[PDB]
Amino acid sequence: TVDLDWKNLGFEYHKLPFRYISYYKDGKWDDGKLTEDATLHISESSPALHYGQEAFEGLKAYRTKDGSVQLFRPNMNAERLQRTADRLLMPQVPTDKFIDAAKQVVRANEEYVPPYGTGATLYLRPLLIGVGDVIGVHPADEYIFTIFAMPVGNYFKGGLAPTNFLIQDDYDRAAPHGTGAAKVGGNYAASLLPGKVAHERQFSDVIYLDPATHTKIEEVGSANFFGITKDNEFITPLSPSILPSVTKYSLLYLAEHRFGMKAIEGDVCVDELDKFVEAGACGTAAVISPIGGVQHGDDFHVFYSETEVGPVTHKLYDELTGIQFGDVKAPEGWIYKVDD
Amino acid sequence: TVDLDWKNLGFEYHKLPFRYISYYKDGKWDDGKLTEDATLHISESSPALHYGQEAFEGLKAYRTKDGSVQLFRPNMNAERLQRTADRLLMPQVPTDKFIDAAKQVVRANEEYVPPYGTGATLYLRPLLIGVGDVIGVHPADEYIFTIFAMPVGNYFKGGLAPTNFLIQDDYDRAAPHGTGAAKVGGNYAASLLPGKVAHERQFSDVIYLDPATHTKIEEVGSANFFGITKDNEFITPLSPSILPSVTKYSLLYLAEHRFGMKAIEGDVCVDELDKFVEAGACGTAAVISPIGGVQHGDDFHVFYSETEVGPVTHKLYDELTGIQFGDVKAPEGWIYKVDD
Repeated sequence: TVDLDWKNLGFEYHKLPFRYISYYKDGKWDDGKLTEDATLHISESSPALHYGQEAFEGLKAYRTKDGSVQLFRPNMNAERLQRTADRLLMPQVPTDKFIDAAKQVVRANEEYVPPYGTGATLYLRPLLIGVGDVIGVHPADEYIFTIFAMPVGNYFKGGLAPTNFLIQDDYDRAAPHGTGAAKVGGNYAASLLPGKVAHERQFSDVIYLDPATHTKIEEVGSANFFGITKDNEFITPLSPSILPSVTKYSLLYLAEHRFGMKAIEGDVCVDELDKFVEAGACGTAAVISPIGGVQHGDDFHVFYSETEVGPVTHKLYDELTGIQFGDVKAPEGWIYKVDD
Repeated sequence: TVDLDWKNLGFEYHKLPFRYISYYKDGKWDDGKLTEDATLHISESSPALHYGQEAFEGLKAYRTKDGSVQLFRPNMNAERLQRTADRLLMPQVPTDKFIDAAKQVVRANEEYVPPYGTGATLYLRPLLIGVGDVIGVHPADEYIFTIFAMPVGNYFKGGLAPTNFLIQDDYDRAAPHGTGAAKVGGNYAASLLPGKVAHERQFSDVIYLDPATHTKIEEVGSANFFGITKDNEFITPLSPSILPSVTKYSLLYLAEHRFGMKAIEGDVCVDELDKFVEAGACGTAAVISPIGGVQHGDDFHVFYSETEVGPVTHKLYDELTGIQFGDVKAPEGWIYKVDD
């Protein structure tokens, strides 16, 4: 481990010594290599730049109590990137290629994986882009797959803390039959302006509703929503317009198999918020972001507290992060040791 | 003029000797320069690549009968790019900067502006992208504005010809409150898969309906729809989810001021297609693409003919292209001579 202000990293870009890069040409991926060049050199006519033919992932490497480093369910990120690629007519990066590449980046930059137990991690950003020359709208025939990395902070140093979110019905991050279930730049571009709107009213982010009818919750910025009912059920939105987070599936799994809770993907109506005794957002970067209150029109709805975080949220957070950092026994197949 | 197969260019990328490029840093655009480098060198963490923070324009330079070259309403492209930038939180490229840059590119590559009268033109592709380093979703603070060029063919060598289009209701190119009215890559990425679907059924492209209700026509691929009624009215869809083409406004204008037609932006219901004696798509690349028939569910609706093109479409096409190539007197303020 080098000497960085580990606890006070936030979540931002750092230029680390090595990234992985692989080129797709003539219907094939090359084997990939590590490069020291953090600048991409791509045609002015690259479809990633003109026609949004781009996708990314996000996953973390965690240092454990004995010093060894591990990935958490990177097979799930690979499969999500494959579905995202299909939607945008990009060639898939196979799961074994993806996971191997991720490991190569962690190993090559292992001294940047923060010490146990800062709660800090090495964040990996895989990126898949259409390059080469295309002027009429059409998929590329050349692609780049790259994974670069940066250390990121806990974000909950001081413990879990609630923040407030805004439902703002005159913005959609995705269409009903658009690219919402694909991790692509286009969805994020649409979120820039509503994000700014939320921020200027002192909310963390916007909670988006279903684009067809605007009556059901879709997601919290780029993260998934979950609610806990009085009968200790875990409920998260299910829509074909929603990005399915690895964190959400993991929480679904742990809620059931560790806590004996009914854990389902169902619709969550904005008119039934009192159904939930606790609520939060979940995702790789976020882990769990407890929701204090949600603003919708005139109304400000507080699930549990504006200052404290609920017991069930606490329990799920402790168990998920424990597994990720290796302090709690993992479900079968979830942990991928970086030196294996 | 150099020696290229002018009539048989299609619409595709060519690497010409010079492009314009200008960088935005510290809240300011530089003055711009011409460069011979057709490769962009941008951070692996550029928001254009991760968060779809990108926009483009398209406009043509036309050689006239005396050999001089001119642009057609590039002020309109500049203003559209400004609105597109606002939507994606990118700094605006001022109209005078935009038009001057376009002229510099035409002049620097003037020998690639096809001869009169091939019907071929020099296509300009301005591109505005967020670059520099950003990992959490957020606008860039560094931007590139570049304009590169390529000669493109008539596409209607053989005269205007109708093609068929498909309405396919399980895809949206944009959300009701998304980025549809902004010329950004995200909209085009969403169109890749439905485009492929259309093409494999031997249709030119998809006609998209309004994403909320799917009862009104939005646009024809990336081009605008227009219909002509039996009472010689020109009607084109108006939605806040539609990209407003310069060609559409120009056709609206000419229909009224040259042909004495009522010319309006109104809704066009998919259940009232018999309202139209002729229909087409309009845009910079397309000019006018006459629509033969439209497939919707079981039904194939032919407005005028599957093989011939209607008289009113012909008249509008002749007048618009005449103005663009300088053979017909222009409305005030439309033509921008490249050496002025």
